[PDB]
Amino acid sequence: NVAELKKSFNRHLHFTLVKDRNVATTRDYYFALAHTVRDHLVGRWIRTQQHYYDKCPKRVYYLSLEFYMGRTLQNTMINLGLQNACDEAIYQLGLDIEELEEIEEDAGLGNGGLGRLAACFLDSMATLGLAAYGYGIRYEYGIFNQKIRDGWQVEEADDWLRYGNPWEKSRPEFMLPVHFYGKVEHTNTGTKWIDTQVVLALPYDTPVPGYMNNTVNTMRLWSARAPNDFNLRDGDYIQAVLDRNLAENISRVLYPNDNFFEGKELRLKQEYFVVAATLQDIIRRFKASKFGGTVFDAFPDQVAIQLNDTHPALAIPELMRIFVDIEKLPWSKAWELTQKTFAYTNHTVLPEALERWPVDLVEKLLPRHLEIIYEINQKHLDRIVALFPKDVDRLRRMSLIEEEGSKRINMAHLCIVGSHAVNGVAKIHSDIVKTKVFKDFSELEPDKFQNKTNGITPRRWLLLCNPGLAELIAEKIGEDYVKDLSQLTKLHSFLGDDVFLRELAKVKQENKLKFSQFLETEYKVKINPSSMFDVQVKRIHEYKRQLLNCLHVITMYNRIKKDPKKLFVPRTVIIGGKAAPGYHMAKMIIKLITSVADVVNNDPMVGSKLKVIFLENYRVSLAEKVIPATDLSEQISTAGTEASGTGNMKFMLNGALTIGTMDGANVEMAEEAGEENLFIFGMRIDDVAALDKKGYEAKEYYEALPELKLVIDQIDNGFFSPKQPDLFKDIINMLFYHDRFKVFADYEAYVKCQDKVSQLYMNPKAWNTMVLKNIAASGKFSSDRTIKEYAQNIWNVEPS
Amino acid sequence: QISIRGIVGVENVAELKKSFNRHLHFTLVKDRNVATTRDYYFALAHTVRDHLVGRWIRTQQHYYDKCPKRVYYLSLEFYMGRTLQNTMINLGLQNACDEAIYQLGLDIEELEEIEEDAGLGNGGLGRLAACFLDSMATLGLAAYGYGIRYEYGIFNQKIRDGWQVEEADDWLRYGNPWEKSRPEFMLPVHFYGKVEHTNTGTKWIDTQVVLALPYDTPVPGYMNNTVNTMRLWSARAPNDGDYIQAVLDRNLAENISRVLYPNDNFFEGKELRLKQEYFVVAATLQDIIRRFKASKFGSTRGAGTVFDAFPDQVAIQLNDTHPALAIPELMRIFVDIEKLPWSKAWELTQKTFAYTNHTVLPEALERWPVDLVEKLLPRHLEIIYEINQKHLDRIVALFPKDVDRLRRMSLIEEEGSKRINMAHLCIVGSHAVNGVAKIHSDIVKTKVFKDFSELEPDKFQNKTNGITPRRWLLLCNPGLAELIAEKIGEDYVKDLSQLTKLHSFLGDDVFLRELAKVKQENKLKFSQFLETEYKVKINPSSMFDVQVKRIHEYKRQLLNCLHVITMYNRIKKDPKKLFVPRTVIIGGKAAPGYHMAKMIIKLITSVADVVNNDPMVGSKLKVIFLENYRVSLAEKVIPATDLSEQISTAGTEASGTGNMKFMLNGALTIGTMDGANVEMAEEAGEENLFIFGMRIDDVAALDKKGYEAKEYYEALPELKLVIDQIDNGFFSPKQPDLFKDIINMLFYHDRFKVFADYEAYVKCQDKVSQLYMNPKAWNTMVLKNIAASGKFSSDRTIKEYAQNIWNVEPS
Ligand SMILES: Cc1cccc(Cl)c1NC(=O)Nc1cc2ccccc2cc1C(=O)N[C@H](C(=O)O)c1ccccc1
Ligand SMILES: Cc1cccc(Cl)c1NC(=O)Nc1cc2ccccc2cc1C(=O)N[C@H](C(=O)O)c1ccccc1
Ligand SMILES: *Cc1c(COP(=O)(O)O)cnc(C)c1O
Ligand SMILES: *Cc1c(COP(=O)(O)O)cnc(C)c1O
Ligand SMILES: CC(=O)N[C@@H]1O[C@H](CO)[C@@H](O)[C@H](O)[C@H]1O
Ligand SMILES: CC(=O)N[C@@H]1O[C@H](CO)[C@@H](O)[C@H](O)[C@H]1O
Ligand SMILES: Cn1c(=O)c2c(ncn2C)n(C)c1=O
Ligand SMILES: Cn1c(=O)c2c(ncn2C)n(C)c1=O
Repeated sequence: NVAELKKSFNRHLHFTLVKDRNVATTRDYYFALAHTVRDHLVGRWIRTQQHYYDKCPKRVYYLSLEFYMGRTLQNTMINLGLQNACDEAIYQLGLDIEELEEIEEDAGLGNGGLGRLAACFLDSMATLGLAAYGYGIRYEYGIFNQKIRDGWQVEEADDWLRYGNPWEKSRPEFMLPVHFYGKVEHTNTGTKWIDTQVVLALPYDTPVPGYMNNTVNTMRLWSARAPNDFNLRDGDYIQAVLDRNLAENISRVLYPNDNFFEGKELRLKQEYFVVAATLQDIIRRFKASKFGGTVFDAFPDQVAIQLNDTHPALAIPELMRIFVDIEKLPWSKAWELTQKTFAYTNHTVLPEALERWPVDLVEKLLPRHLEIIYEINQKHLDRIVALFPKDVDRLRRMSLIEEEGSKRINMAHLCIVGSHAVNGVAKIHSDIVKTKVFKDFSELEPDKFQNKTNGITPRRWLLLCNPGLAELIAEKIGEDYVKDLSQLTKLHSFLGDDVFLRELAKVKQENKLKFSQFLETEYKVKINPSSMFDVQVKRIHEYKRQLLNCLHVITMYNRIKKDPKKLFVPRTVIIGGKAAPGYHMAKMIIKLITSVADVVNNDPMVGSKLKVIFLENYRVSLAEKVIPATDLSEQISTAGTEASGTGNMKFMLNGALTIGTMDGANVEMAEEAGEENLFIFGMRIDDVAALDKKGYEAKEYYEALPELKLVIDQIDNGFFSPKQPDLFKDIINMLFYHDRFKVFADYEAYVKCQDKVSQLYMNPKAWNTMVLKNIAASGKFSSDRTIKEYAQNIWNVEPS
Repeated sequence: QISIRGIVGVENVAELKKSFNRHLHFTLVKDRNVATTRDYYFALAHTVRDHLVGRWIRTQQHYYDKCPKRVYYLSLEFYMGRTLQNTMINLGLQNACDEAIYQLGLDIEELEEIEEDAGLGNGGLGRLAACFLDSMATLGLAAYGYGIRYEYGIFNQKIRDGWQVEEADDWLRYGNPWEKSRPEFMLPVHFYGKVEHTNTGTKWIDTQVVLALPYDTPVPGYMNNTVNTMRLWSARAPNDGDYIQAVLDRNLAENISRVLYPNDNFFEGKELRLKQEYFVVAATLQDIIRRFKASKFGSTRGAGTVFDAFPDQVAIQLNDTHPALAIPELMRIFVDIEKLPWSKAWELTQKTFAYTNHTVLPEALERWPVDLVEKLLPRHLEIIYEINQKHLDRIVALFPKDVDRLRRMSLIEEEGSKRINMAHLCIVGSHAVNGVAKIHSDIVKTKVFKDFSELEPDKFQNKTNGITPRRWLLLCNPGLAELIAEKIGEDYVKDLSQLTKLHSFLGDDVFLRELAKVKQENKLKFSQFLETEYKVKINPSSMFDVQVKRIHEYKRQLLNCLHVITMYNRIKKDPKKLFVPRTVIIGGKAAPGYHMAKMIIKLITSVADVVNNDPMVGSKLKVIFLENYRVSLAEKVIPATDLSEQISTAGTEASGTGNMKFMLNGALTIGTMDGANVEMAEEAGEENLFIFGMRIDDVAALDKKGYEAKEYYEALPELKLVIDQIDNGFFSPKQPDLFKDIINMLFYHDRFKVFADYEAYVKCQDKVSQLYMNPKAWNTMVLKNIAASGKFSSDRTIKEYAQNIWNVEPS
């Protein structure tokens, strides 16, 4: 097999890259290897499509505006069982596979957790043999490349397709028209949506290999193209051709907002674009099937469509439009079938994230969908009036339309009424969703609302990113854990095995040494090998409280400066993440962190006790490097704000201990591992509510806590910005008068908890014993467990 | 060519079938149960490209190892057409691929018809570049084509309510299996900014950057081991406000390579066009210099790289003035970047460049406003001014008392808005200037650039155009190619002058019938196409009378239309009188902004409607406006043609190349003594062409006298009738005034003297009809045309450029 891989590599270099080795580039070698690897899954890819056609399993369609896929080469090698043989083949060719792997651009087609969940799910669904396709947009530009210039974030275009993508296949044959604008006529042959502008949707297919099985599923991503046909309704010829750019702009760039709604028309076009192309494709495949007594009675027995957040909410009225206006089904039948087809996953309760589209905007762009939405709402409110004749406010609360001045469509409400199942993403969150946020809806339909706790794939997030740990675990308990991560509980038998604990520590140490080389190469800071790696990587947000971590960094710095001879447990503090470009406070927080880092790293009285890195361009491939090197994972969102989290799970699986609040899935991590094996601190959700009731006065904490006062005064008075002493005035103002996330209220408990972490870190046996308990309890957080639950309780499909 | 018989030939076919199936599977990722005809086309295309990779690599190695002098053909246009069949033929793989595809149960014609034209040109100029690439590869020259990878080539033409409409030519929609992107050779191109004159010298600063990403297409020689390269540049925004809008605004940089300017023989001074011209020049020159420095002739001294040997290792041909900015750009690189003394840099520049002039029509001449150039390319304006100053200083020295000569010879047109005469820039910056046919090159030398050729009497040359006999005989007319080979062997393909051996069959009635049979087969096949696309019943015994070329006043499709109406009126006047039946086909694109050309199309379609539907005419006369004329369609209609219409006003068509294609493929020519028509008459004998009308001196005499169109209208009853019908609404009854603009032009503003050639043209046409009634005489004349067409091989043309301009040797 090694010999044939080398032969295949050389054939691709020659015929595919059209290069003699004398003038080949590193990129050429990457592409030759990529093609060699892709070739190994084509047979199963084709045979999987045949199998689904032949056997007609119910299909699952995961519809998302985001797929945060990272790099594909190593993941594909691992899932096909080819990694070791490819490593050896490339070595024999006089190359280094790790160098080739670094050439590949991330498919950064998402913002954070939501998009990464979609990615993990694809992997899990393929590994479980489900007839599942991911449907999304092939953005020409993904999440921006982040650079730091003078300590500030600057954005560069993520031109990930510049040199091509060997992991996609365009299928222009399957191109479909999407309509916009136009007008509606209610004719005696049905409602017609006419005089529209057309944009074509060209699909690109990327293979999704199951881990060591026969399944290769598909991620189909749509790209926007201008139509070619002359219309009699049709100026400068050259400008007309250039203006084709306007249609093509629909798939140009991912909106870089994490947990934040921006009601831009282009974003609405993206949402409808993906929905319209996807539903047409699904219906085409259904009609071509052996199920293709009218045509669509079997549709929800053959089709499940999962809505990833409310971003593809328009799928609901689009399916109704197709059923009623095109296929001529009665409204009642169409609506029955629609509800049985769709399920909706809610990912946040933060109000700034909620999608509320102005009715005037929807009327202009999608007049027929607005009609359909108004009719869904009418039939919905008619029911509520029937059940609660007197409750006028309940009608207001439950309407899909918010009438308060500027009328807006509540897309979450649309998703709830149009779906048979609604789930949150962690127990704490799903409860809030059910019993608070959508109380009025769950009361009327109790069985609709569910929980499906998030998860992560142990292929990318253990086998790939941490082969040392994966190997060590395999050596002790075999490799069944890869496909059933609950098998990690067997590691509990090795508590008290001191040789094993040393082996476990050595794996972490090797990871840290490797990541330290990266850090020294990229940042030219000298890393203390014996320091605790204290890491907070996630999107920059007020709710995630990178700011709270920064206060702790400054607290540590001041303690060292005040007592230089005192025992200090050394740390490398790493904070990274992107800020949404329009998010002013997040950008200020990045500048604060880089400003602190500059002072701390260059103070000769501090030296190797404490180094601070703002980790630039945080993304999936970089997550894979830092996570395995981490000792302490920071998961410190205000209680009630992080729906689940998944970075938390990645760190747990990779041998880090967690400092965190009782928020999102942190709560379930504590349940699985034991609360005493996490560093839990701070206000619980009820404590936060009590402070809201009483009223939050940040000044009181600043006055009462001397260490906080010095930290805040330093920030406020130019200690970290001597050339611009008032630089951080907006942060200070926010902290004292507009802090929705109560940073000062958790500061004391946070610092005391951090003190306990440092104490435990001085005791390697105790530390590593606690680590083992975390790894051994991490099995619940496999996305294979998550997908099995969706399959059984939402989609009604069986792993195969 | 590769055998399909015996042990080895069976294996050749077997390997091709295996490769096809491998590509369908691994490349297209399709089970045959779901494969489309397009999938099969791509699987074959990939297979065929695989078969030239070895030679392509070994060609590059050979040029590196032996360092022959390289020829770089720099053009804004490469009108390449389809590549699959051309490549199969040149590699000797057509028979084997045909057999493989047949054994797979597929129709290779259907697969071939899937391919989009690479329509990256407007007409003759762009197609000449394409023929040249084929010939340069066939002759083993170390030659690359350099151009722009337009996302959209020449628009697709449709006819709606009788008018041209344009659709975007989205030729890359399904991908291009021929090209290979080369990311690592990306180069920056600079725009705007300003010039700083400092202690360290002149710097061009504060510029905007656009990246140029090259894509390589293989250019296989006919039956040799050479595969040359066509490198086409694509514009990208650099890597490095509303964030979203900043990302969308990257479209502005990428717009530089978005679309081919669809003007044929017409200058439109648009800023985007100037950007295109600089883009291709800047990326190309950087790439050429990089290759030179990497070569065995690359060496460094105290200043750095010695460029002394540069013009011994590099020739750059400027296809028209479109890449004229190459001259000041090479000077900019030499002087500003490499720090060469101006004098030395200018000497090297002149020895490197040669310029081909393609037209003397004034509306075609590039004259860029200096203010536009100052804005976009401020350093190039400075360099152009300095070239002009030193140029005029020499003229002052030689002709101290001739002030008007300075005005005439300046690169700058000073009157009103100052403009740069790009032709003048090309002449002074080049060591050789050539026109494209004897008559044209003489006008260029002795009239248009008289002041320059007097000063430098050896600079000016002629290189008569040619066409490749691969695409334009072997490929498009296999029936004729086979017949010729049966009679005289297959050595004509590489030495087309061997066609004179066909004179052995003068008076051989068996051969003359064979020639007619080939034409008839072509006509029947093409008639099937016409009846599928058009509501017409084609008379299979009719003469196919064809005028296909871009729509222009100078090319006089309008004159042809007057003859069509004349024929119609004769039939109506005397329905029982004998009439030699014709199918009149006129085709070509109009530039979208060219009002008169668009009116002429509408006239032709309006006439067609009347003629085709008049029951008194019936099968005597049918008229077709052939839509979307382009290279692949030219390959179909040309071999089906009996009479080739080449009727430009004397002095206006620099050469023409359609004329040559028709001659090679067994049509007789009706034409004026213009461009290469004059040379076709020389080769075949003037008595074997239907030559008519004013010659160039007659046109000059009429200009001097003053042209009064109404005199012809009053003197020629048949013309009067035609014009009155057009003017009065006979061809536009629902809109009687529709053709007012055509009538006004013809009477008061006709620079091309349509009425002045009408009488001679119609009389000449009468002679054609008479000959067509005598198949033996007709086909005897055809034989004499085919037999004399050897001069018009572009292999002959390229050998002359090689010897007399580039100083390179066929290998
Ligand atoms: C087939 C082909 C066509 C165009 C360009 C390339 Cl890069 C390729 N591939 C390729 O293999 N090129 C060469 C192979 C060689 C093999 C042995 C010895 C020399 C070789 C040179 C090339 C080659 O194309 N070199 C390019 C060039 O001549 O354009 C060279 C390389 C680096 C900088 C400048 C030019
Ligand atoms: C690997 C792959 C992934 C996605 C799409 C395709 Cl077209 C391919 N290639 C492919 O060969 N697909 C199929 C092969 C089959 C072989 C035997 C029997 C049935 C097969 C079906 C497919 C296939 O993908 N068909 C598509 C589909 O299921 O998406 C089908 C075809 C035409 C209209 C609608 C759907
Ligand atoms: C896992 C992951 C996330 C989500 O992290 P959280 O801490 O749960 O917000 C975001 N970005 C990347 C690149 C990830 O891999
Ligand atoms: C050969 C050719 C031309 C040039 O034709 P002329 O009659 O010489 O102007 C123009 N267009 C196409 C498609 C051609 O093949
Ligand atoms: C709208 C949005 O991006 N929500 C995010 O979704 C992911 C995946 O469910 C959660 O882990 C995270 O807590 C939450 O902030
Ligand atoms: C500017 C331009 O396109 N000129 C054209 O060039 C071709 C190629 O030489 C000639 O055959 C033709 O007569 C001439 O009109
Ligand atoms: C105020 N604000 C923003 O303005 C913002 C954002 N994310 C993106 N943007 C622009 N978030 C989370 C936010 O709170
Ligand atoms: C007047 N005119 C035009 O306007 C024109 C053209 N070709 C393109 N355009 C726009 N020609 C040849 C022309 O003579």
